[PDB]
Amino acid sequence: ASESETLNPSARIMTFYPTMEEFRNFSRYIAYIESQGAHRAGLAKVVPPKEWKPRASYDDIDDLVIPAPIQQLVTGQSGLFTQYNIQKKAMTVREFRKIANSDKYCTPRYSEFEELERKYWKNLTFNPPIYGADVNGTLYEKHVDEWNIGRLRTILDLVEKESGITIEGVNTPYLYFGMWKTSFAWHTEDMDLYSINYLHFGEPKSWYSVPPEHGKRLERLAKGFFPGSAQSCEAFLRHKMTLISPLMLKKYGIPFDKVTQEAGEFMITFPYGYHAGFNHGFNCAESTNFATRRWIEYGKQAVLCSCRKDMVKISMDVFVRKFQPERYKLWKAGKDNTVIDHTLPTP
Ligand SMILES: O=C(O)CCC(=O)C(=O)O
Ligand SMILES: [Fe+2]
Ligand SMILES: [Zn+2]
Repeated sequence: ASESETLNPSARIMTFYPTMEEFRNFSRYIAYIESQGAHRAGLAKVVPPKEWKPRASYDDIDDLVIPAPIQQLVTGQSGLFTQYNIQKKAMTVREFRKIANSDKYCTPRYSEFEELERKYWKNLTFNPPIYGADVNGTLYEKHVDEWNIGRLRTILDLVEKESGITIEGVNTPYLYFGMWKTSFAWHTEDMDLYSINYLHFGEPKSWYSVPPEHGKRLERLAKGFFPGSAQSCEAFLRHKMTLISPLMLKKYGIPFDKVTQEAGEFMITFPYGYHAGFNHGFNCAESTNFATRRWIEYGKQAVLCSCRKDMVKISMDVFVRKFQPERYKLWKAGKDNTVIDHTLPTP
């Protein structure tokens, strides 16, 4: 009954191994994994067919510039933290790996991941690392026509197509150079879109994910822990400064799953899927957001941050008009009360 329960309501993070055949059509494969219930978990992993490479070699990049490197200062205790960013000033990749590999900032010795995870939550407030994040650019070679983050050809393109508007990292690619203990705070994508992340090379990147079905519960918990922030902004978590350990989530009955991403692997986050994580050591990742028809409803109801007057806000008008014409008049009159079903796929 009700195909919904494909990912047997465990909303567990799933992993897929597509054939070069299925791997060719991006939009098609996303709809395919959703039919398998992958979206339930909010996060999913996709291993590319062995004979697939986005770039020949990553030897020719030490000269690449990281214009706005960031030092991450974390403050907090017993599972709850706030991350403050500090703009250092441009440096080259070559300069970055130096620091990343120095014993001052290199990965510690460990056996099992569970061990590396414990060390992360124990020392994240010590030795503020540097993260070469939000660097505009791609590392894909022009000919690569499979899963090219620079041109996925999803309907998110309608934004550019329609208004010429470009949003860095959103409808354009971003590169992330990290090192041990650099992390990304709990958050959903801008406008609750999907995101794709490819780990070009280096040490792993571990992820935590909360089923979108339970996203609202995570928010209530976060609100209770950071009441001051919750009042200064509707969606304070969008500030991407809040870190919450797996133990705190377990303690408060907030369902979640964890997964470690390795070089050459893709990660996909789904609409309203809250996620967070950290890098094991020196590595490089590329990402951008994308949309699907199933995303439209989420886009229409995404709660945006109010305080900051430079936050990402996309006009939904073109999507409702083109894919939901029968409801355009009603929506536009601010009286479309559609409820979202997080289990339902993109027919
Ligand atoms: O790599 C990071 O620090 C964040 C990546 C991310 O947020 C994403 O891929 O959606
Ligand atoms: Fe994200
Ligand atoms: Zn805000």
